[PDB]
Amino acid sequence: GFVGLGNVWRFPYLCYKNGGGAFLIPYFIFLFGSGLPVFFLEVIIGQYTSEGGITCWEKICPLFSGIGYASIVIVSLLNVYYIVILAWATYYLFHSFQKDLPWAHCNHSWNTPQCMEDTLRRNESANFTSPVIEFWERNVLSLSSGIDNPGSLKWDLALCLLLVWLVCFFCIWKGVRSTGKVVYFTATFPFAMLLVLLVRGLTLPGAGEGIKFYLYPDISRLGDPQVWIDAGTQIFFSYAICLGAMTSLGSYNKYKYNSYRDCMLLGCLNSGTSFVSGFAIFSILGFMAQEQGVDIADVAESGPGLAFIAYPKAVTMMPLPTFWSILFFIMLLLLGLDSQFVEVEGQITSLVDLYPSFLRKGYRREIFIAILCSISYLLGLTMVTEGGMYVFQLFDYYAASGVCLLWVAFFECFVIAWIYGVNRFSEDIRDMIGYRPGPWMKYSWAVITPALCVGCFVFSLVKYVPLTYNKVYRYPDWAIGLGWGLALSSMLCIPLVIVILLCRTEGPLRVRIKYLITPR
Amino acid sequence: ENVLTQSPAIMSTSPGEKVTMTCRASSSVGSSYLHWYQQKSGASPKLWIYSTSNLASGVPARFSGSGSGTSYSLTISSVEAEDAATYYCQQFSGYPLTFGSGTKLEMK
Amino acid sequence: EVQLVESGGGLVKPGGSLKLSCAASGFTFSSYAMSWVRQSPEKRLEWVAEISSGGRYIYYSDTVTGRFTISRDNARNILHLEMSSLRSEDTAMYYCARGEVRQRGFDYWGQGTTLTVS
Ligand SMILES: [Cl-]
Repeated sequence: GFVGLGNVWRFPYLCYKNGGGAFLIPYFIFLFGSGLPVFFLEVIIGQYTSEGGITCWEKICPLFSGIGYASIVIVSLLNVYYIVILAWATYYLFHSFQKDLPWAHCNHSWNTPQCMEDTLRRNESANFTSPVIEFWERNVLSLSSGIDNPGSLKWDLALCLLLVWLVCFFCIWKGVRSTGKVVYFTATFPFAMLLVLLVRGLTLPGAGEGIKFYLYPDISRLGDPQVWIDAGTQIFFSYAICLGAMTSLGSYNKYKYNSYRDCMLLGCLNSGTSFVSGFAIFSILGFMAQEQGVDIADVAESGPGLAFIAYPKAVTMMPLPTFWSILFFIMLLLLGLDSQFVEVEGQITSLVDLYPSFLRKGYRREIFIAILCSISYLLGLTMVTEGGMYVFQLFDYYAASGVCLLWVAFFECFVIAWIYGVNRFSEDIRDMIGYRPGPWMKYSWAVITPALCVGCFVFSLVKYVPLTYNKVYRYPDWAIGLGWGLALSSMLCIPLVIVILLCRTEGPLRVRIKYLITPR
Repeated sequence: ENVLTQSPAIMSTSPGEKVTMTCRASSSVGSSYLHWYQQKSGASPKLWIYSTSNLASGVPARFSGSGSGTSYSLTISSVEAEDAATYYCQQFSGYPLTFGSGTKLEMK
Repeated sequence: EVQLVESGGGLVKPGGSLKLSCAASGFTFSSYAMSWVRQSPEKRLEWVAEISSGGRYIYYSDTVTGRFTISRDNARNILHLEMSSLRSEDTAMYYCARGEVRQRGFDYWGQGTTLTVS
């Protein structure tokens, strides 16, 4: 069973930002036409070549070996912003150790005079701010006027980010991760905590209106190209980390045992965990909309702080809220820290496979972990400042889960389906597993996933809406250009590798292409 | 090789009697990869039970299979005169694919 | 109806060679892996050689690893088995078997060709 800060954090706010009900139709369309086949595809590439990352494509069409470098750039940017998520979770954890939680009431220093408590909001009869949103935007974020105003580096959040990078650095190497009975604890503790939030959320007054927001689709919103890419790349986001889950928690361990059915087990458990966490979150948001005087779609942040608003707000409606706040943010830290151990281990493994003996493995290699974590911390300092949410939402929308994931998935499916061969790949699959994949996987890699990714990419490129944080901020064109630069640094790995592999190999164009598309 | 020592070939059982036959493997078979074949007198073998429990097409429900790991069993609920043949158990996981020995069901 | 017909079996000298030909029809031959299973006159079944769906994954048993070669012609839907150095403990009844899914075994077999070494 796989779970991370995908299901728990990302899917609720991407669903809430895109109207709730209208998000689930592209979510399940991508889940059953793209996401499970692409997840099985990358798992078969991982099990096929007995190496890691970039050099997994020397046996699958070495012309397109830039998919490995695209995965390198995607996981690097993902590590930076996913660890600043963990910095926010740590900051909420250290603010959870007093008796009465700081987001429960608004009489503190960071609160505006316009606030009053959410319990006393329907007795006013309306431009009154909730205390959870005020705490989130003014003590955790200390949200500035825009990305043009980064303000000052929050030393609280920067030391929380340094603490969680020291936890990562002291566990990636010079240490060991969870192996034995602690695995059995950390496999069911996030599910138990999510079950506690779900049972709490459904019993809140007004959860039914939130579930009606969550499940009933708004069909006019399906014509928004933001919804389709948000859903499909939430699938590709939650499964690229699930790709690293199998690869980093055991390579070729599932060798004869059904890496088809293993992949559908973890994929369906991951998507079901997303769906359960969405039920919990939107039950809380329906409760908050009934409790306040505002709409369900306006009650909280249409942006990444939804899990830091709805889940702490539900924690404040528990018996002993300090207990549930401490354990919920410990759960967030365990989930994202295990996923960060997974992704940083994958990044180190793939870079020391990029240079097997070239200057990395022959030296100490302890210092390479420190340098990678150091520049990843310094890049994480750009989005943990006072304008840190704007840089963070840029990184989340663009750097590792935007059209870049559609680009990588379409290019993997196109290469394996056409330039490598569905039948050749199926023969390899039968060699490792024992049976060729069915017409679902075959026609998904051939037709369905390239058509879905190309259609969503072209559909947003013809019906473009800019990235907006919390429906009210409009990013400046330099910030949109920076986000597209992160996406293209993930995306332009493939064509630049195509060009340099054409120019390094001597011969005519047909001979170069023929040499580079035949596997080695 | 994964030598599958099977039950002794000469078994003689009256019709209508519940019978069983074992298939011990030297290595460990993954229990979705061990199959049973029925080869009649002077005829070709045919797939009879696959993945140690499932029934092949044209095989009556009176046949059943059980076991996992090392010990695998084929069970007939009641023997009729069309069940007089030799049964081979066969792992098909490890790349030196080995069949079992004979288990020839003769009448009385 | 899936049918598998084997041919090219007969008496050969020891240390010689002979080419079998499993001709199959009624199904697509490029999508299913194929194996050769031999049966001794003592009536024990031994798997000889499995070729994959495209011929890129070819396996042999430990008895005939270095002297038996199995080939497939996808275009003519025929499965071959080139032999070499046929020793005395190789006289058998050679069957062609459609083994593609590893969890469903050799679901369709064919007739036999009596390879006789004397
Ligand atoms: Cl998800």
